[PDB]
Amino acid sequence: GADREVQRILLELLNQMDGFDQNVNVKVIMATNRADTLDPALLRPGRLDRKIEFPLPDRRQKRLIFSTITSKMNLSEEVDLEDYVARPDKISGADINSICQESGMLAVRENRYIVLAKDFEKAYKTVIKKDEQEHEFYK
Amino acid sequence: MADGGSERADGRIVKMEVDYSATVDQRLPECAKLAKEGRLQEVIETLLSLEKQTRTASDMVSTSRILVAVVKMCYEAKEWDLLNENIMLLSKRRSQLKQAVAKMVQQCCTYVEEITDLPIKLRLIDTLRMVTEGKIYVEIERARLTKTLATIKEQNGDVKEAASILQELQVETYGSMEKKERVEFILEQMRLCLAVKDYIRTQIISKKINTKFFQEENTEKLKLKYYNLMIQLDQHEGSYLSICKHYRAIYDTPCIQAESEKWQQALKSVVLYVILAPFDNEQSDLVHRISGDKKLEEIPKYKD
Amino acid sequence: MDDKALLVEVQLLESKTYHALSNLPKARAALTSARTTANAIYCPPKLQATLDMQSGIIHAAEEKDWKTAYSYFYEAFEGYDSIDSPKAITSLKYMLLCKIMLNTPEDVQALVSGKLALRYAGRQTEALKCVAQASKNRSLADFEKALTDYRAELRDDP
Amino acid sequence: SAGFDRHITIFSPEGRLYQVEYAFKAINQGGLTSVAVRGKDCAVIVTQKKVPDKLLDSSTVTHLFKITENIGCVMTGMTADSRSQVQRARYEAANWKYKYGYEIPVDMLCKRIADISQVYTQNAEMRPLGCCMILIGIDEEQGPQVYKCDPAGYYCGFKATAAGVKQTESTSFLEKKVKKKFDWTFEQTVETAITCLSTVLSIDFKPSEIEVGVVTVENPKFRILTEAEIDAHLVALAE
Amino acid sequence: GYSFSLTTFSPSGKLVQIEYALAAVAGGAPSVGIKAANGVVLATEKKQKSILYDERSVHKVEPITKHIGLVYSGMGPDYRVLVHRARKLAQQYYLVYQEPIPTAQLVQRVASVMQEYTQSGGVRPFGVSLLICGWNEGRPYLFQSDPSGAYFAWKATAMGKNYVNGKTFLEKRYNEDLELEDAIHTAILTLKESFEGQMTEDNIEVGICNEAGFRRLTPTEVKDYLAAIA
Amino acid sequence: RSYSEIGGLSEQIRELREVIELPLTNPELFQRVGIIPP
Repeated sequence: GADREVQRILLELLNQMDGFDQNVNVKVIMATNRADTLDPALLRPGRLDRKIEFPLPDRRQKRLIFSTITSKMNLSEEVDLEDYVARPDKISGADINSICQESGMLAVRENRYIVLAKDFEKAYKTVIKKDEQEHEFYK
Repeated sequence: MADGGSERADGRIVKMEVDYSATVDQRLPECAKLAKEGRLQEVIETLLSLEKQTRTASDMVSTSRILVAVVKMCYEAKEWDLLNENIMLLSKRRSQLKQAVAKMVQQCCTYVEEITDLPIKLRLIDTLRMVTEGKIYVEIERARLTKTLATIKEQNGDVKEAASILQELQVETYGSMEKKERVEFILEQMRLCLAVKDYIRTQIISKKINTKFFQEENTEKLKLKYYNLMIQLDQHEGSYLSICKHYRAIYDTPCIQAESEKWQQALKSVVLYVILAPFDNEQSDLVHRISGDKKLEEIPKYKD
Repeated sequence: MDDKALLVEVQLLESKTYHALSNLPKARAALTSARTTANAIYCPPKLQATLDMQSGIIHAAEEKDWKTAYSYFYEAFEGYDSIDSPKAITSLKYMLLCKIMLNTPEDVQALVSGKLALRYAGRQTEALKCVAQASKNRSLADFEKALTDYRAELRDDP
Repeated sequence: SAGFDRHITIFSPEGRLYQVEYAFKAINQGGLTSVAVRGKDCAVIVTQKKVPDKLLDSSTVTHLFKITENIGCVMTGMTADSRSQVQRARYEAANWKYKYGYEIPVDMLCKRIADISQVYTQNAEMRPLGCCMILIGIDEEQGPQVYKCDPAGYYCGFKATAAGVKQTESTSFLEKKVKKKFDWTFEQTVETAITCLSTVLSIDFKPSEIEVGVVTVENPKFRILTEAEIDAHLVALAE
Repeated sequence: GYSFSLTTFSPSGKLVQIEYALAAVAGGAPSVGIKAANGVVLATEKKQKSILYDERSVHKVEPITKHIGLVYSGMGPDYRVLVHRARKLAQQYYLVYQEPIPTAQLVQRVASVMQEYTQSGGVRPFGVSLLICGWNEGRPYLFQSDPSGAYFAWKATAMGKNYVNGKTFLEKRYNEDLELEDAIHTAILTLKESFEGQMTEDNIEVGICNEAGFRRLTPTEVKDYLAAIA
Repeated sequence: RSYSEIGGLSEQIRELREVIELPLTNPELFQRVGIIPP
């Protein structure tokens, strides 16, 4: 008891989604993923049809995201975004936005109106922290 | 102890005004032993303050008796080093050090405006280094500002001089207790930056200038007078409308002063914007406001 | 057969010829097929750079988006670095052209100031720089003089 | 997740031995800190000694132990567990000397202790003995050597290390110093260690407040430092 | 409800704890093993949490015997335990038969000892996985073993974190035939595929298994290979 | 229809102040920097 309520909810959702000819092209978008718990019932043609992947921003994409985010910025004109674009390590878009935000905060902290390159370097180092604890085992 | 320190100082002042080089390393040991004690803390603080007063005597003898400001650096190093042993959690003896620094600055102003540029430069540098960790209590870094004002006066505000003054007083961040005089010295910062002949870095500083608020209407009008200065500091950087804004601001003073000319000059400033002020709704409203002033029409130029 | 490398190469040649003859959609489809086949198997760096260059060229030609074309050009250039100077110089030229037509002339300077470009600095760089400047001041004549001075600059693309 | 896999040493989804993880928090539970550094021809250990009640023989309270004539150790964490581990280490050193005929190299001893800890964590019916250990010694043709263990059975050699509650800040400061280029002479090493500890704790300790133990190539014997000498070093560090 | 004790069976499938140990293995340092035409190559990422750690202190590829290397993924202490055990077994075999242990026998003995800890009781199973080189009888060998006690025999593989990408790249690149040097180039390439941060002569460990005995590569050689592109 | 009631507040009168009031006064500074204030 009290554990099958969620299954009742999912079944109601499946019935509503497929249900009857009440179509009115009411489109649906699901952004919760890592689809292993997803019921095959709510995974099939006629069901949610288009499965579209959102991989980690890769090289040639980190540059696009950097340019787009930094469009409106003071842009000291000495920091070369190419260094970070071609640099290794995996970083997601939220992380890149956070890096830019923190570089800006570091610049403003020292009453520096235009963000300078060392500020960007400091922000990049700060945001990259991986596990940050580990335990020296688990390798 | 209190009696011991008092008798030591009051008796050995005469004994040490004769010796110059070997004199210092006779109070150095007693200073050390006194500092190592912590029985009273507050009273031992007074004893250490008296010892540092004797050190200041050693220093003014050094400036006078022997080569000017040639051993003062050694005194500062000694009273920065021997301090370490009893600055538990960076307390107590630092308070005594700054209590002595009060007299140090009281005599360093005399050094600066009395002695030539070299010894005073060295002394100011040393005391500043001593007070790098020292927070802005009432004058701690204000001493640096005064020294750099001296320098910029001497070499007449070199670009590096303007940079030095602006950075030194920008280090005066929100850590100075005296807000009023802090305003009075950010005033000098604004003056120097405006003197930088940029109007751009002038705008940058104008940022922190606008951060200041209520510079006017302050009790006793002194800040109001300071207000004048900052209102006066506003210039071409202020557009042809803003100039009328700050001129109207200053116009309060001359009516109080009932000046024959400079009050007439203030009225002329607040009326002449119109030619510089392009037409618009608000400009019309404000010209209507200023219009009709009896004191204004006293000038034929108003009629013109 | 399974010689997927040659398959990718021929797919890219087909795309290039289709674009030359101006059948854009067919060139796009052939390019996508080449990309899939390349992703399927191993690819040396020159092949990948050439494929990316072709992709950027097609993306620019369709004109629908430019940032993507710019990025593709940049990747093709970086890859062609140290291996294909003849291709790298052209890639830099396309970099400048796309940036200029992005109505952002100013940053062109930074691009020619980039360390990698300096080694490749040459006539074409200054030609594009002056063209960008002419566009910057918004004088039809400035443009015309630049075009007249550098015929070779105008020869490559319409 | 946590809730069922938190009582015995058995795996959890996303394999995670939670017990060994808790052992490290236990180590921090002591409320102390220690720092070790390795110089050109010396190794130094420093710890803070806290006698809370005057009615206590300060001599009897100590955290630096002599594992062997040349190998010194500093323990951190639960006191009793540290003492037990120290005794085991002494036993192992003696056994090595007896069986093979030469003093045990520091690395091998550290390895033995790590192995014992590992076997404890694998099989149940024995607490993981939450105390961390640091060893210093001199190895012929290898110079000074510093090694560290942990309850989980992992060990490693270091150029400079910390343990205890302020581990992370101390290690960050040490890394900042080490990336800088220094010769690290004996006096330099001791000054570095004491400065690191003071700055991390911001205490400017008196000479009875901390213990120091150094091993030098000239005299490989592990010698515990005395109050007068440590005071002299401290004043010299103050300059 | 189950998946706590290594004794009881699931009400359908198989023991779970062993699967969880496998999961622990997955989240470990990347490792790569390539069986060349005339040798074997093992590579692993070795990154310390900071510069303080000494990189010459503890190694991750160790010689079990004159001609049997070994690399691991997962927990470390267990790696030490079973490397010691494997050395013991090889020596016992040599004593009994006066001949170097053929690699397959060593692999199966190690698998037996490893599965020994999966029997009932509180004794948790090993949380590591092993790759073994070997060049007995005239042909290179590469075996994999895991806590389950099963032992495979790869031509070329990659385990640990991001092993899927390594496997994809491997099947893309390695065909069937390479020499030791080209195998090394492929292996370092594979590590770079998932390796984070710039690789140096000290970030990664590399070992080879030829017809001269297994041998770990010194920092100079690995630096040289790291150079020259690749 | 007390500035400092906890004795030593240097920690309080410092980062907290510099992150509480600084974004409360001059939005122009940050918007010109292009960063949304904390």
